[PDB]
Amino acid sequence: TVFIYIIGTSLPAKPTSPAYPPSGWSKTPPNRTSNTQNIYCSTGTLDPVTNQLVSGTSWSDVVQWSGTE
Amino acid sequence: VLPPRDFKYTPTPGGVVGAIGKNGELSWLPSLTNNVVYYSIAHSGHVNPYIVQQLENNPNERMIQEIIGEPAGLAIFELRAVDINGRRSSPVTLSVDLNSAKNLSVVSNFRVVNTASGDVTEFVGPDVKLAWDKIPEEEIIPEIYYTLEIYDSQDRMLRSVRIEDVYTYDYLLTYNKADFALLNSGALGINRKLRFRIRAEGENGEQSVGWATI
Amino acid sequence: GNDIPDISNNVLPPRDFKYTPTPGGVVGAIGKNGELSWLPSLTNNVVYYSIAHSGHVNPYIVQQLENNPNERMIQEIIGEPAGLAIFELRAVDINGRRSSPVTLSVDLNSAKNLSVVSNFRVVNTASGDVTEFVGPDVKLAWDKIPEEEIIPEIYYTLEIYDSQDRMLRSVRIEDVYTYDYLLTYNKADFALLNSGALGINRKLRFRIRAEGENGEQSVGWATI
Amino acid sequence: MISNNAPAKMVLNSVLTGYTLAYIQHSIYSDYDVIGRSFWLKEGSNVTRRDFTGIDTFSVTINNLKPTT
Repeated sequence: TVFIYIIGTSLPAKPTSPAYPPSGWSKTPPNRTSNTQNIYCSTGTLDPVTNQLVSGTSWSDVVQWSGTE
Repeated sequence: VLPPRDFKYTPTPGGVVGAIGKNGELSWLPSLTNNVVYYSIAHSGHVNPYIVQQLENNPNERMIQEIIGEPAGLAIFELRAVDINGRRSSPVTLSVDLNSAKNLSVVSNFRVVNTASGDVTEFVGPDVKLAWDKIPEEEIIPEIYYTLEIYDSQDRMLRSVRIEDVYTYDYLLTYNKADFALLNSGALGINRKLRFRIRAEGENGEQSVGWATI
Repeated sequence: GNDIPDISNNVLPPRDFKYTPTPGGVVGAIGKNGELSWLPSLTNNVVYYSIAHSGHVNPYIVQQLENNPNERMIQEIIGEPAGLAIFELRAVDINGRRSSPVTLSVDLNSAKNLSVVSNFRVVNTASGDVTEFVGPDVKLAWDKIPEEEIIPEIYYTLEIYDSQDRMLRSVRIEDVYTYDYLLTYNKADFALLNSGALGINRKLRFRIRAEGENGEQSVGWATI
Repeated sequence: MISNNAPAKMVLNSVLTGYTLAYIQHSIYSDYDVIGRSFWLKEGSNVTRRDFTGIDTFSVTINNLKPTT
């Protein structure tokens, strides 16, 4: 899975909770105000049975979403 | 009072009076009735009519009055005279369109930052980023602003946004849906084909010529 | 040391500014010129509507107290001299903002008083996109012009253009309310004539206007 | 406003080769007016045109091809 998940003014810190919807973190690219920007994370492999990140393989480095990934 | 004659308006292509935009000029011939003291002209959209007193030499040479600073567009000029007893000529009308006070240079470039590399004229991101160069000869005019209009595939305007002191507009998806799809059809929707036109407008009747798009 | 930037939104001008003329035979001394219509501005908080006039310095004003989107409004003019006329309509905000001008110039004459062709639509337009027509050819239909009964004959003149403004397929049509621009009529006739080769043309523009059998034509051409 | 649109040029995702039959994976059409898909093979000396009715599937099977060509 790869989700784009912030209407953010500044670069955030990568999620720590291994849940496909992270801690209060959206699952789809939301709408933004002009000042804010979009940041995604190349989420590690997802486990459909548990619907969360498999043991290990934490979230990738958060990078501002420019155009398309 | 017999109405004044030759009430005609001749545009001035390049006009400046004290470093401000000058539109054309409007001229007329003095009324043949004697004792006329001044010729009053009524200008649409203006509280104060323009009054120019005649002169002892007017009986021969027609007088002229200049109009400066008005924006490009239609003007209705009404000319009538007076008598020392207050008697007034029948008004004389002249409905014409006026050029901009200072024809401004078109926008140098006008493009979308978020454009697909595979092909031109395709924005990939949800929000359209619109940018353009600062107009030249900006230092000549103190205060300037641009008017941007957005059109649909089937030619219905969506918003007219006035931008001042910034040359990088940030179109948003939330705008396009909420403020536009509903307002144009009353139902939730998204417009995929877009259209943009921008003009550079000064204040004292200064307007660019030819629009600008991408 | 510099102006602070700001973002401002203007007043959306009213749409469908259409001069609807009345061809009624009126006395010579005073002739009731037909009225004009313009759909209410989309943006709310519009209070009235100031239209400039050629013969009047002061502008006619119509006040929109209610809120009836998609519902037309009418302003009529009477007694104006016959001749060229230019109209400029602008919407006005409750706070005081004025909208962009909407211009429409129509020449006034008793015989020139004929309405534009109505219901000018492309029937075979694709479901998803109005600006797309699925069919191999273009089938075009339009409503019958009103007040065509009094006039013995009216033939609509249809102008066709391309991506560039090129005159082609000017058709003299009488008593027909539907025209089909066949593929053979499209590529065989004028694609070769203009481009100099068989290559087809895809982008198109259409323009129809009613014409008098003896009198002049309608107020204006009809939009696609 | 009215206009016509040519079908978007497709991309041949992949081709699997058989010494008599050819399997090709291609993108999907995106235009309403699309009626059919066509192909233009090249033997290297003579150009052969092949088209298949229907656009239901993303794959095609070109038959009657010269082996070792």
